[PDB]
Amino acid sequence: KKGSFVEMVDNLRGKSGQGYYVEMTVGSPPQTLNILVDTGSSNFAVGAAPHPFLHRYYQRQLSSTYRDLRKGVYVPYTQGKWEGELGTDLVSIPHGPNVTVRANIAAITESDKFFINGSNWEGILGLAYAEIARPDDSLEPFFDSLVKQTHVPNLFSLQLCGAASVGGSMIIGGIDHSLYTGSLWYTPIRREWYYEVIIVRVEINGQDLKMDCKEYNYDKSIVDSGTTNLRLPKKVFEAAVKSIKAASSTEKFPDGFWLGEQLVCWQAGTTPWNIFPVISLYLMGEVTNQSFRITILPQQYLRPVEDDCYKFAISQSSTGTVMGAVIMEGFYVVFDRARKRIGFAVSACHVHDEFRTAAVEGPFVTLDMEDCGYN
Ligand SMILES: CO[C@H](C)C(=O)N[C@@H](Cc1cccc(-c2nccs2)c1)[C@H](O)CN[C@H]1CC2(CCC2)Oc2ncc(CC(C)(C)C)cc21
Repeated sequence: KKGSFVEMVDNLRGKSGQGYYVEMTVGSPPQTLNILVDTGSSNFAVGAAPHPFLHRYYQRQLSSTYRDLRKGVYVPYTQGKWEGELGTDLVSIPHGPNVTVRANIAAITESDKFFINGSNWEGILGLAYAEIARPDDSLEPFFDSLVKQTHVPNLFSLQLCGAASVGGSMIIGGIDHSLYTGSLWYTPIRREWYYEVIIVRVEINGQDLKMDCKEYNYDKSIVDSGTTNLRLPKKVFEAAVKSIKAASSTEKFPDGFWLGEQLVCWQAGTTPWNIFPVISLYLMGEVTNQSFRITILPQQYLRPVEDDCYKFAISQSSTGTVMGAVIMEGFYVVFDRARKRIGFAVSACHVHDEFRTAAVEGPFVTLDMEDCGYN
């Protein structure tokens, strides 16, 4: 094992809609577990007690390197939650860098709507910053430990691929140039808590929504591999849905389809992709008055579920914009913590369309970009 980037290519798996996971080991001797990759939280936590949905769990008693921190912890996500006991142990990523680190681990003893029946993961790796860690920001997140204890550079990249089985790559400590095409375009990380960014403009089929750009970032915009959907603030959501409805009005949809509560189905291979618009999100750039855009295909926001059946993967939010897994899919996303920026490029595993392509394009000029941030 060398820790070379090729060794990390294709190291992610998942079941559709159930999250992307990476293989990790905890303890001595090493206990193998599959771990959800979550850029939207900052705690490393594993099942540590039997649960109807867990096929295996962390057995602290069998680890000679386990150290109790004698402190309890709970984490409330949007719907799911867990509580457990804090400890430290030795952690490796088999298809990752050739290193072992001692990291904080929350041993989950009780949970509510957290684990998923048949997901094949037993834990969560929160890759965001200490500021949002529980119980508080003194609990050092895994990636901070990794960088502090080793020579692994302070960055990682994610290539989330489509299809049902899903796959992808987490390149730890760098950028693998075989995984994307064209140029990487970078947006600043506004604040190190969530991976917070600033959207400066939104277009749907080349037509500007013409909203006050503050609305796009009310009350924040984040990049979150642990959230499935594109989530949009109420006002933006309504404008977007009105526009997508009108673009696709030649077709008949249930009312609860647009709410994400119903499926729409078409005769296998007759999905009318052309009637659903592309969405362009413009992100603040690296230089003065400069931005770039990422363009989202309808194949990203109509999520296939088991004729071809789809859920609407844009949902209303009262907690800000979330660029979830459906947005990240078909892009190569670089979380360059070292230079406080997030990079985007067209992925090698790009989502196909007959006549359109997901794109990352620039430079664009955009005045008063700082006004777009919510305060
Ligand atoms: C299900 O997705 C919902 C939106 C979700 O809560 N996902 C989790 C991670 C997680 C946890 C459990 C299961 C999953 C998945 N299920 C299916 C696929 S992934 C994912 C993800 O961490 C959410 N990130 C933000 C997403 C937001 C919305 C804006 C911030 O809400 C959150 N609220 C609380 C937390 C936990 C904190 C950091 C406060 C301790 C985080 C977040």
